[PDB]
Amino acid sequence: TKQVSWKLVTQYALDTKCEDVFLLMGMYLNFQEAPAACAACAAADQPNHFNHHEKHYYNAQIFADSKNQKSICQQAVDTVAAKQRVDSLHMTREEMLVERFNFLLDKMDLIFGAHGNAVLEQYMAGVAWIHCLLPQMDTVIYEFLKCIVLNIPKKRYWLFKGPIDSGKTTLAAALLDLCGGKSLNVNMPLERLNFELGVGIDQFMVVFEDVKGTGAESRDLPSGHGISNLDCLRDYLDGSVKVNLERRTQVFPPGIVTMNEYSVPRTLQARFVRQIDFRPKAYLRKSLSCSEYLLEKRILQSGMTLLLLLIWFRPVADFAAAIHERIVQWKERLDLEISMYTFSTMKANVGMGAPILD
Amino acid sequence: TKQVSWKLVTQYALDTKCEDVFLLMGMYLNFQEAPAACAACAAADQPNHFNHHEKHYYNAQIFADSKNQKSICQQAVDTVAAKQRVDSLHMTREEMLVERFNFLLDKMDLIFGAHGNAVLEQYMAGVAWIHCLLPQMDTVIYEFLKCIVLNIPKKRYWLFKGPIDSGKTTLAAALLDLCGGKSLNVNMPLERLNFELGVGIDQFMVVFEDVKGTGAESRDLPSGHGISNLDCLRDYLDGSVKVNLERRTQVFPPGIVTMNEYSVPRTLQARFVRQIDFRPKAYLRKSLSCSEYLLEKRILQSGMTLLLLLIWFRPVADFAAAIHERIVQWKERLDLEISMYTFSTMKANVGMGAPILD
Amino acid sequence: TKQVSWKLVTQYALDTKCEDVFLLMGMYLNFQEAPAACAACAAADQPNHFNHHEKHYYNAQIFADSKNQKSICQQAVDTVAAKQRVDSLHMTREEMLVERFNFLLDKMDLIFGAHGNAVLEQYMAGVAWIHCLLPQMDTVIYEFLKCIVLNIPKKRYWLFKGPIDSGKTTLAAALLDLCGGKSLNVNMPLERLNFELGVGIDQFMVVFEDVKGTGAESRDLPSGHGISNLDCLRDYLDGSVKVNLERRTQVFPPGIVTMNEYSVPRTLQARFVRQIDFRPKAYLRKSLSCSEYLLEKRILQSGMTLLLLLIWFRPVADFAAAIHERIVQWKERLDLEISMYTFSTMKANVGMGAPILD
Amino acid sequence: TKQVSWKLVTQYALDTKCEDVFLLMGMYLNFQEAPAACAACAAADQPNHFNHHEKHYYNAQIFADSKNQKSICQQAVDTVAAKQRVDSLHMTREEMLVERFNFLLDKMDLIFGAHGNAVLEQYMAGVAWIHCLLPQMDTVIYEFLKCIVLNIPKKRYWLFKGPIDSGKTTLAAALLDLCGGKSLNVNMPLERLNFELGVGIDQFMVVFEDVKGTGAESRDLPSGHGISNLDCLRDYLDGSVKVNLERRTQVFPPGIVTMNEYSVPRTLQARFVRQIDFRPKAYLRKSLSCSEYLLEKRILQSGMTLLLLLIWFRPVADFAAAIHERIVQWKERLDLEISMYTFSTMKANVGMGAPILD
Amino acid sequence: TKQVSWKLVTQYALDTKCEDVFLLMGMYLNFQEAPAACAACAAADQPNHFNHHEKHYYNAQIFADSKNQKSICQQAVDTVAAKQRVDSLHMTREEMLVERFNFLLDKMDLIFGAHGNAVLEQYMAGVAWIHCLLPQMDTVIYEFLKCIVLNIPKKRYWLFKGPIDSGKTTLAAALLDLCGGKSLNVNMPLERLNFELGVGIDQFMVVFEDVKGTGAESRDLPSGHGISNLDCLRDYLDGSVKVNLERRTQVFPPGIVTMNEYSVPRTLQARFVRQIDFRPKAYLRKSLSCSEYLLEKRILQSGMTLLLLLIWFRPVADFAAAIHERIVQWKERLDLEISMYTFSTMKANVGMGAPILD
Ligand SMILES: [Zn+2]
Ligand SMILES: [Zn+2]
Ligand SMILES: [Zn+2]
Ligand SMILES: [Zn+2]
Ligand SMILES: [Zn+2]
Repeated sequence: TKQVSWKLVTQYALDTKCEDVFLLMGMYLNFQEAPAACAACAAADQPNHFNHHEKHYYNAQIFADSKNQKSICQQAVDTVAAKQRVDSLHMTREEMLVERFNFLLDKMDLIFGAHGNAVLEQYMAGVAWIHCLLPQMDTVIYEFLKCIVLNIPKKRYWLFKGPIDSGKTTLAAALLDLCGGKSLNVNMPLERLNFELGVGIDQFMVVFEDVKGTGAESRDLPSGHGISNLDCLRDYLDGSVKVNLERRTQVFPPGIVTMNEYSVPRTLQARFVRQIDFRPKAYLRKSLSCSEYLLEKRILQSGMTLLLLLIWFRPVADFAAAIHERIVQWKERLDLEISMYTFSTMKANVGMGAPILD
Repeated sequence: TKQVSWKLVTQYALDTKCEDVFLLMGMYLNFQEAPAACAACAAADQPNHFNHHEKHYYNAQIFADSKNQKSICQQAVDTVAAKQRVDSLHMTREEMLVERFNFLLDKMDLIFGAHGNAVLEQYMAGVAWIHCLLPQMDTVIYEFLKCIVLNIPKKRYWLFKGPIDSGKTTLAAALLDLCGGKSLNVNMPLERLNFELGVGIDQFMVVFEDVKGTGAESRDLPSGHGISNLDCLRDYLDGSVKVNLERRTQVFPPGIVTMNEYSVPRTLQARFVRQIDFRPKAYLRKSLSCSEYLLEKRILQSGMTLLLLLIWFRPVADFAAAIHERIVQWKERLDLEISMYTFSTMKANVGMGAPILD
Repeated sequence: TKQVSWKLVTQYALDTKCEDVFLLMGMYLNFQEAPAACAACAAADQPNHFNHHEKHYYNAQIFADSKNQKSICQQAVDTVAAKQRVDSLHMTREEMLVERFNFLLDKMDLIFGAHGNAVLEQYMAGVAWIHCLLPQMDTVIYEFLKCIVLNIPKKRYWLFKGPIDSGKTTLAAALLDLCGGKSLNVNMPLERLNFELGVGIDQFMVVFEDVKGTGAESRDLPSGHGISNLDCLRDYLDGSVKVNLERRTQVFPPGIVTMNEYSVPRTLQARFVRQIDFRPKAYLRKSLSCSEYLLEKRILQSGMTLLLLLIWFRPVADFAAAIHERIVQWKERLDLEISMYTFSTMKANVGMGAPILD
Repeated sequence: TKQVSWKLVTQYALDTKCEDVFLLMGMYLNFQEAPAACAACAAADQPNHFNHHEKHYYNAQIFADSKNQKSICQQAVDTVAAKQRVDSLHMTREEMLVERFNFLLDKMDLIFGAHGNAVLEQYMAGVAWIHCLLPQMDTVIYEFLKCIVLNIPKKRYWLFKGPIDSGKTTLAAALLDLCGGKSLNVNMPLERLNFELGVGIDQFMVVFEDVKGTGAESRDLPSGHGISNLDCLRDYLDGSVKVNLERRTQVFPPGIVTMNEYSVPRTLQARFVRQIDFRPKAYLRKSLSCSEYLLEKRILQSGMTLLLLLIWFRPVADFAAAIHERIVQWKERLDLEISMYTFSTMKANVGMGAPILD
Repeated sequence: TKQVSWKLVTQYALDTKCEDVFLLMGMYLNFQEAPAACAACAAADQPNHFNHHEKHYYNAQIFADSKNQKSICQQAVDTVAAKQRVDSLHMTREEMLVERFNFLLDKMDLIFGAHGNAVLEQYMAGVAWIHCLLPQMDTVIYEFLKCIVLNIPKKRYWLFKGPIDSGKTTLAAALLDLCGGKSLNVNMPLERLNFELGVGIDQFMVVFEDVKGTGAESRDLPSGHGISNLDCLRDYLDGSVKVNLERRTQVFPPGIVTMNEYSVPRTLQARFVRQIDFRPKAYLRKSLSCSEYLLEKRILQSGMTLLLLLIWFRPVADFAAAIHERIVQWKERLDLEISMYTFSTMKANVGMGAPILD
């Protein structure tokens, strides 16, 4: 009988960075029907399907007849995790960021292309809103990227502080999506903490989202174990040494801590190289209300919006040499749809609390 | 010796959406006797049997001789879960709803057909009672379906509030059955919470049923951790970002929260785009008492009752194009059994607290 | 079909001391392309790749076609752990230290060589700062190494005591990296303690880092279970007998305990042969501020910095005979870059709180 | 292809009493190179290597080519545990002690032989110090051995009571090493107790080391659950019946309980056939300070020191017939190095707090 | 190659009632050397060896060459447990007792035979002491056996109450050994209780040994959860219905509850068909002190002592027909060693607190 090439299944998982055994199994089985009459290839809207169907057709037919499908996929997903282990030790942090940027640019080429449904002007309206959230926003994003790539001990964490609806959660989520990584919850007791801290294994950055303090009930701020927990994770935050994570011995990822207006102990404050305070701006909330596509299409939380922001404001030299050709094609695309004049009109509209797109 | 086709067992599980290894094993073994003398095929009351017996007979005989039955079924059930993973990422939410609607219509074709035991007039009496529970009920159901399909961040949860016997539990259960999904219990301590929150993996919607508050003992309302737990799951409820679920990284499903008349903190209230208050109506309870078939046949909790409601009130254009032919056949079926005149008589009977069917 | 040599995969894991199944898998797969056109071999910056690619090429190609990759790697990683078991019982502690010294010297030959990116003068500036942290620092480091190698019962633990930014954490981390071993956290309750104490299995030394006491809130020192836990581990600290560790029956490793200025009970104090008090020195902090490369390149926490310190101050006879040839080549390398005169200038610069490198 | 003899691997584990799968794997792989050029055989310092290398060479070469090494070793280690099960039920307790005595004498032949590094006069100085710890010490050791071999119900436990540095921990550790067995910690809560009590499975004796009481803080004695726990283990201590141990249904091993000067409840006191009180003796501490080799080489905690003590004081008839030939050779060895005159000088030196060896 | 007969290994486990995989493995390997030169067969002191060596020699040699020894033994031990399942449902309780009696008589034939070391007169002295513990002791033992065999609901538990050294623990242990079964500890909290209650699966009887109450500290009686736990296990004690045990759905075994002089709640008291109060008798303690062999050889806790008691007092008709031939041979053996006259002298000696044997 015919033998399935485990190596070809592995190659597909590697090309698509597949970390889910069931997702790989499902995607591979979907290559078993003739590409000539494939409606999915014809629609050309899922690159992980249409760019691989022809190369994997004959092997996928054999795979459909296999009595050992889960094992084939488990080896393929293990090889992807093995590659991630190698890269976490050999790749420079700049190459890691280039890899994430190429991933976001692939999505961008799809959603804003001939077979996509995203509206580029809507994302650019998102860029304008984000550029109004803080002064020198392109520099704030750029200085954050440099802090994450350089990963300097004791100078690797930023504190985002402010009430709800201040944009702190949105910007931290957008930054996490731009760099790739995980959001953690440290509001649990120390007993459960180590398995949550384990979520940081081989991650480029982390966000300790919505960390809570105590005795702030008189200000209507909920109680939690977060601030105390963080105050006891100086080694995780400092990144001076490798920590023993459980779920690897590695430097805990750098990142962001977001929190409401709680009292920050002197010891925990010393852990942050920077603190950005987010305050409610009526015009930002009003403009967002008038530009519902931003909320509906989850634009403000997107790393593609921050990459678009960076491509709009920064020259080709501000990007690593390996992505120069993609930045050039994207700058040409943005010039066709918006000008510095119309971009400035969008920002004036945000400032007035008016719809961003006229 | 003869070899069992694992692929054919998988196809049967896929066609029947089988997620239970033991159920698949039992159903497949029941195909091993000759279809010509099969009493189950003759009775024609179980489509998952009678539509597959002929196609699976020879393979089922070989399967009966297999020394590896559980493994064959485990691969088949894994392929179904693999397909669900693919669909959760590639299918649009409208296609997901069409899939659930075709599932309910299959059941409807069976129970109200030549080999069924359900009484269509009884279900239509259920439609009349449900249409009396709230004003513009067909619009309330339709606006809910649009909120679940659109899945807009921060505008994805409805709050059903009221005492017991007010119809809040019944309507939330009927809506969950119409969309497909799971009911969750968050009245447990936060330590056990994450495995309950895990029940939401690849689910189209969820219901946090009968969430409890504190200090309402003076109103005879029981104490529980539910309201506090929900107030700490802003990220799960908002659906602005993907959450790390344990039992996948995904947007937590949208849905409903049902609760008795507890105090709702300002922070948790902000999480709900809509709040429907359910109050006891003597006529509704009296009419239900006089129409016992509704309780006995579990009609008021059924998604088939809400689909029948939708088919009765809404034109073919209000349904996705893919189910237009099935809606037409069902509208013709309903016209034969009830008219707008007799439907209005049923509602007047509900309003009087009289039996719905004269 | 061709058969993968499990023995050759094992040999690669043994030569590289590979303890991670996924890392081994990834590294071995990276040998599958022709060495003649290998960019990684051409770059010559990863010895675990370039020194093994030619020897493992044909086997790695066969390994890429294997349906049992994880099993091959699990046996290889088990053989490495088996070797560690044999060595923990048969190797003398001096041979164990020589093994760690040869590991650090391999890294040093790489980072300061033709294909490395480290700056030797920066590390020597680190040596000068460390030599200013305590009087007779080369003797303090040397007397520590003798205490760890001799492993004398009740005379095997040193206590590092002082406030934050006093250099106690940095020096303990640098000593742990020079000897090889693990840092432990005993601030948890006794229930979780035994699995943490298990981290010490086959380890040459341990550091109980940042151990906390109670009732020091009035001095802004956080509360924890550490000091009490240690006071109940007399058998672990004394090393008079073998302890039953869970994760082996062995003598618990010797080491260091670091802590802030808490009260030390008379019983726990008796456990330490030496106590070094670390006090803040403004000039040390100022000099470090002016010499940012030390913080950025994690030089002060490095065992390579302490080995460089030892090679600078101590003659060839102070090192075991087995590494005499490597010490000689390193003394010649250091003489080319620094003199006793310029080294003394660096220390005077530290003393002034000025940049270490002029 | 050549087949590895699993039976020969098992025989090696049986001859060496190997209970560790990884240690067996490592030791067996070390037999794969030619014995003719083996440096380890030439050094003749590890009998578990040099007495087996020639017999296992060809099989070890085949073992190096095996794809199932861990399984081969797991069966070998299971056979050793199987043998221990058989012996625990069929061997008399005298034969069990002879087995332990032959194990200690094997170590003694090695460390004090041509390829050993131990100094016999140092161990004999240890014998002199131990003989000064209590009156009639050779009789105390001999009466203990008889209590452990006879294993009489309710007359099987001795209580060692005294402050720290009184020699109670040292003597209990030395007795445990002379008989073979495990030290247990019962200071934990009853919930974790049963898995600790499980450490006693197939053990010849146990030591409940440093058991703590309550309300002794006013005497600077730490609090713990030990004394209370023991007071509830009358069945374990009495050994009248078999207990259900978890980690077997067996009589819990006899042994020793060591503790500081806590109050012992009347019920727990009744459990001990003997109580030896250890008080600080300045001369013993002073002599030990002047004879540092005892501490450095862990002589006072060694069962070889107590066996040497027994061989020095007791005639050949006091030992089981099966070890008479080994006792004779050891008495001849001791006569060459010490006389009753010089032994008495050593004891006088201990009594003066002077170095034991002049 | 030669094949090991798994069926023959199973037969050996069945003949010896082997429930331990490791013990079976060890015993089977000990059949591999020639029976002609077997010292163990020559000694004739272990029937599980000498009665099976010849029948299992050739198979044991093949077993020594097996690469799957643990699996062979696991199937054999599973077959023994399978047989126990069948017997627990099909055997009458009288047949179960006959099976236990034949097991004790096998041990008796060995220890009191030509190759045994037990002294029958010592056991008969034990019989005399036990016959002095309560009036009509042969009837008390006989009425207990009838209560356990009949297993009548609500009339299946006896309560043994008294201080320590009153003989309650000894007699309950002797009765448990005569019937076969397990001793349980219910002094733990209800959370751990169900796994302890699970120890009763397929057991003929159980003893809840040394059950504790509360608020008896003023009488120097320790506190525990036992009495409260038992008061909540009415269904387990009553045996009216099957209980769901976890570690089977079965009637919980009948048995005994032993306890010190605590207050017994009215509800728990109702659970016991009989209560025997044990009070200290100075003469019994004095006689035991003068007859140390009873304590040393664990005679008073032995089911063989109670069987000997029964054989001495009761005629052949009081025993089941299936063991009549063995009772006759044992009555002839006892008549040779003791008479009714000398037995009465032994009891008079117990009554005087004198040595039992003159
Ligand atoms: Zn396609
Ligand atoms: Zn059929
Ligand atoms: Zn290469
Ligand atoms: Zn050798
Ligand atoms: Zn034999």
